[PDB]
Amino acid sequence: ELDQLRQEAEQLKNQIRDARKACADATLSQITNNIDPVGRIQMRTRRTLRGHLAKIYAMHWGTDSRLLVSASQDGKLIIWDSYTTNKVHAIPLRSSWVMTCAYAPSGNYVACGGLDNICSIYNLKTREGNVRVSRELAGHTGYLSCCRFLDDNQIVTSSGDTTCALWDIETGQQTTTFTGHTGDVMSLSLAPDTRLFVSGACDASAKLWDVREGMCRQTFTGHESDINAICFFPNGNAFATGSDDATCRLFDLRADQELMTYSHDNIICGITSVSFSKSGRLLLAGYDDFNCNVWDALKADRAGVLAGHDNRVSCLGVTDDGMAVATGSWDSFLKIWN
Amino acid sequence: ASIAQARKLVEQLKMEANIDRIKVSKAAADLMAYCEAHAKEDPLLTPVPASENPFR
Amino acid sequence: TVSLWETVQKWREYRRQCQRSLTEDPPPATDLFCNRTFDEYACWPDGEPGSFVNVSCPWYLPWASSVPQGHVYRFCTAEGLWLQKDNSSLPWRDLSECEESSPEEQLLFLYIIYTVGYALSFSALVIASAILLGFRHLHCTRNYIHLNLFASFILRALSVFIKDAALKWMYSTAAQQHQWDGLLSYQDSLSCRLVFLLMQYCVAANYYWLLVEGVYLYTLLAFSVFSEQWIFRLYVSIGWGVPLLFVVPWGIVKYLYEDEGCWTRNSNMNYWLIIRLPILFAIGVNFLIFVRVICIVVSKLKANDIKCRLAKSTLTLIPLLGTHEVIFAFVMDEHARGTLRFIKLFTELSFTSFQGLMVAILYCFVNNEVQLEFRKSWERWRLE
Amino acid sequence: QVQLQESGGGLVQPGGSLRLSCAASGFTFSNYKMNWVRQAPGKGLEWVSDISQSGASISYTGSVKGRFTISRDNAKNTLYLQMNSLKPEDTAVYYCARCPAPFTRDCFDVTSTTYAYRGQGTQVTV
Amino acid sequence: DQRNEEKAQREANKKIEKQLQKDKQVYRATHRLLLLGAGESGKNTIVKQMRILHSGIFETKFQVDKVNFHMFDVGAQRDERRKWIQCFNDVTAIIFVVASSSYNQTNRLQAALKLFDSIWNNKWLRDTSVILFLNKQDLLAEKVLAGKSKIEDYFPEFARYTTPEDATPEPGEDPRVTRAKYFIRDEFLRISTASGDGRHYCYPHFTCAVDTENIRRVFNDCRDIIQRMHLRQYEL
Amino acid sequence: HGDGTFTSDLSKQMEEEAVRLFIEWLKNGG
Repeated sequence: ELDQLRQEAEQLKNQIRDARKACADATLSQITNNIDPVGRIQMRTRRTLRGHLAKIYAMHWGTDSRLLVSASQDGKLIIWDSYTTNKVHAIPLRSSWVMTCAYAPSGNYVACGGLDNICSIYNLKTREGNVRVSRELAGHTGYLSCCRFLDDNQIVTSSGDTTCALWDIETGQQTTTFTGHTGDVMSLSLAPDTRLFVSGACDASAKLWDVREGMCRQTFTGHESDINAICFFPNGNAFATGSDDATCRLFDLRADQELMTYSHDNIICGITSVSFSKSGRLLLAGYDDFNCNVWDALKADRAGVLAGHDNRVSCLGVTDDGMAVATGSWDSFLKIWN
Repeated sequence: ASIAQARKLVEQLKMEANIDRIKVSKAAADLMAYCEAHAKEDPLLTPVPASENPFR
Repeated sequence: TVSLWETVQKWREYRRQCQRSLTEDPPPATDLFCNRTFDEYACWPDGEPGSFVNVSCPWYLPWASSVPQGHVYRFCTAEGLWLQKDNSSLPWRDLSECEESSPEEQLLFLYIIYTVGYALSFSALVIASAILLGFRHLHCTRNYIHLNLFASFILRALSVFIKDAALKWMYSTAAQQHQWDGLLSYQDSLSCRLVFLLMQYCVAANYYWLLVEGVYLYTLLAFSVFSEQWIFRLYVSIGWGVPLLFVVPWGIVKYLYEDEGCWTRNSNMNYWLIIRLPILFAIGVNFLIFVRVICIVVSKLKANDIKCRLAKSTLTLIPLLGTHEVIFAFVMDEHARGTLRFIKLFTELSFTSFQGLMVAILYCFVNNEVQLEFRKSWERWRLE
Repeated sequence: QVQLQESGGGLVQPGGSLRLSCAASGFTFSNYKMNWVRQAPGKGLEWVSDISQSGASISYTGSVKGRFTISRDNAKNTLYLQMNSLKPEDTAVYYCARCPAPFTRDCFDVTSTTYAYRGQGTQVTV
Repeated sequence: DQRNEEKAQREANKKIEKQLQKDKQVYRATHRLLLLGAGESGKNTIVKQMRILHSGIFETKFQVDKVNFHMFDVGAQRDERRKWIQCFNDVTAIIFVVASSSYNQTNRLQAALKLFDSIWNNKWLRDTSVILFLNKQDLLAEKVLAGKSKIEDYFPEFARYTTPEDATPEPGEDPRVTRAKYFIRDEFLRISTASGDGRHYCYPHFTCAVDTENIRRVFNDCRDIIQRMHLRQYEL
Repeated sequence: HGDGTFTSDLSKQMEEEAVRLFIEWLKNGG
């Protein structure tokens, strides 16, 4: 009976909440109250990367912390040298509606996708020297919201068809499908060991997936509206989510519950993008009100603000070496901050 | 079909039920300890002098 | 009309024959006679003692022709000397027959008005130009056209301040004393002529940037889509370069045929048409653009209190195109006389002087985009 | 966790009233615009009524005008639908749906087939 | 040395700027359109007629008076639109196609009105104009002339509604057909005249799926959209 | 334009004043 199954899930639901409540000794704020505040974090715009015609949804830093790729609705992928502000590549896209971009860790490939429901793979290191499409990964029935390379042959994609997919780029096939979300999957984040990844969806929940087993280990609730952004904490044992409910939250994997909420009464707009600093002490979040807020990840205090962009801050990225932050925006500009 | 998603949903909750959860204070300590162990190598946390700052 | 240079030439001519008369003329052969002299005004032949001495009005006078039957008289007696003025050394003389023969205040009223107007327009526009340049988010083709228009207004005001000073340096106590002596003055100088050549270019350039403002706004609404780069090149070229096509020929014609008075007095009105007609063309075309834009505005308002919005729109659009000129523009200089001339000059000078101030207010200071920038800059600094 | 629980449904003869209650939890109830939607047998989801954050602005589908009234109590986090003079074609499963984002005038997707912020409806048969 | 590298990098950067400037001229010369409609709106027939006169998303390109139009039609996306609708915040217009005969899914027209309300009042679409196609006009006329429609059953306000004086009936149109037409338009204009605030505009049109005037209707609304934007920038 | 017409009228007015002053000077024996 459907009602019997519906009740059984509800009963187990209560047990998981009781199990989570049993492990709640003290709040992270109680543990952290003796820590010194980080103080006022004052960051300035060191660079403004100009050249995109339309708004930017996505940027991704290279593992060299110097090159970075950005995607604009004008149908362009632009690879920047952030040190010199010189453009290295300008890749025209077949579909102008691009929603995500990824840079491979090796630096040999970039990926992008959007409303065409395709992850396009680009070879940056062709013999002829011209960037060509390596693969088109088809099989998602909804738009791609996020993609992240594992290596030159594997990439993980999240889609508006409520699924995540792991692709073998050479064959162009889905080796694994990750199902269990009921809303659009908006963002994904690989663990530092790339054995697991987390996704945040429009069902206001975040799920932890095992890549090789292709199954959901854990589901995280606490947000009220759609989750737009997600990022692992540097040690890989926690992650942070930004939502349309105008809050950021930190979830601990092993505690299996929400750990802290980042919000203020003056903030009534959703978060579009989140990222940790190199040590994870700072949580940076892009907002709909054109600003980025720097949070003390341990104390839930706004340490600072990035206030340069004239339109929606859509995307965020902190370099691997922790030197700089990039903000992409709907005003078609990339800014670099220290 | 509505029953079919229900049984699949219950089975998923079975896996999430049978997990080991550490204590939140223990979890809070690990994140606290991690940030302290990496505070000095965080360029945004500690403003570096304008000699090894590539954007300066 | 007669000039100071032409007058001193005739007087110095007059002195030359008179000094010949004081030597070439035979002696009167009669003793105890009033001796022939020459004051700086009239040449005095010697006369028999006891009666009047008759000499006509000096012919170097500009009004000498208007008094052909004029005669300066002088009286000497058997004393053998002229009778000096009472309690004075200089001899007596009667000159009522050859006597010399408000536009000033109205033109002073006018000079005060536009000098104040141009100064306030100059001050507001340099502030407004900084605002548009300061905020990078305000950088667009529309504000680039506006900035060039601000420069044309600023250059026009500056050329007026320099022009007014040049007229003073040309009619100073030293300048007069130098042209009296026949010595070279500021008026002979070539820097004098390029000052009033600078006025002609700067005024014409401002008119043609008002024309470019209308033409650019027309293209946006005519729905005519173009290469925005080539468009801009043609627009800067017209705003700054097209006036050179008729201002340089005016200076060439002035230098060859009417090189007098530092190119200030419009003696031949055909030569003054070289600058006026191209300006009238810019004024007339920009007035047609004005009509066509208001016709577009009324159609939009009819679709979605028409009058108050149409009024705000018409009043704010007038300074951007300078359509207050069309009222008296077709009333030519040759025919504006009396109170008609004053009213024509007053509107043209007063409205145009404050037009730069108007434009600086309506297109930079009340501008919603400009106001948004200072609000968020205040908000950004408030977050520090 | 966002949860909406509907109650008060039943079997009623035509012309008889029912009062539906929606118990809300897991979000700030006062920040959201609430909705009522139905799904008749063999048909799609149909929007019935909505109420703003404070309860001031109210809308109905034309078929229930002057017949159904929507009410919210922010203090108790409850949504109400008092249905009067029911008709046989009012027979449906009634869902309490929440608008997806807070503080928004627009309300997207509440009638979608797999909308998340919707309860498991209560059956109403007339 | 390094100078050879950095000069090479600036040499590569100028080829991109040269190409990006060319791409900018084409991008500003094209008007992008989002075609939104329910499946039974007649929107697919509309796309087909324009195709003869001249996938997660379908694109068609038509040219009217040497003006480029790029129309995008959603395919293979879920009915959840609250995320992917934000991609079209900067199109020239959203072409919203409505089946006007669909009041008798119980009430497709009420669903179309709710969708239009969400589009009109979304914060990211505040500046986006909507061209409204009231499509099934031929079917609306045939239905209301038969007497089986009963619009009052789905919209009780239709009992007291009167045809506006400014209505321009087509030749031979029954007043009942004219009255039913304008009531549904006034349903959409009640939403549009609230919160429009002179930033975005609604252009309703009584269309049919096979109208050849539709591309001209879109062209004339786009030029009106562009002209209103320019006049706003000049504070006129 | 008005600037050119104003300047022309002012220069003729000043020129005649300088001409009159030169004659008014002569009668003073300059």
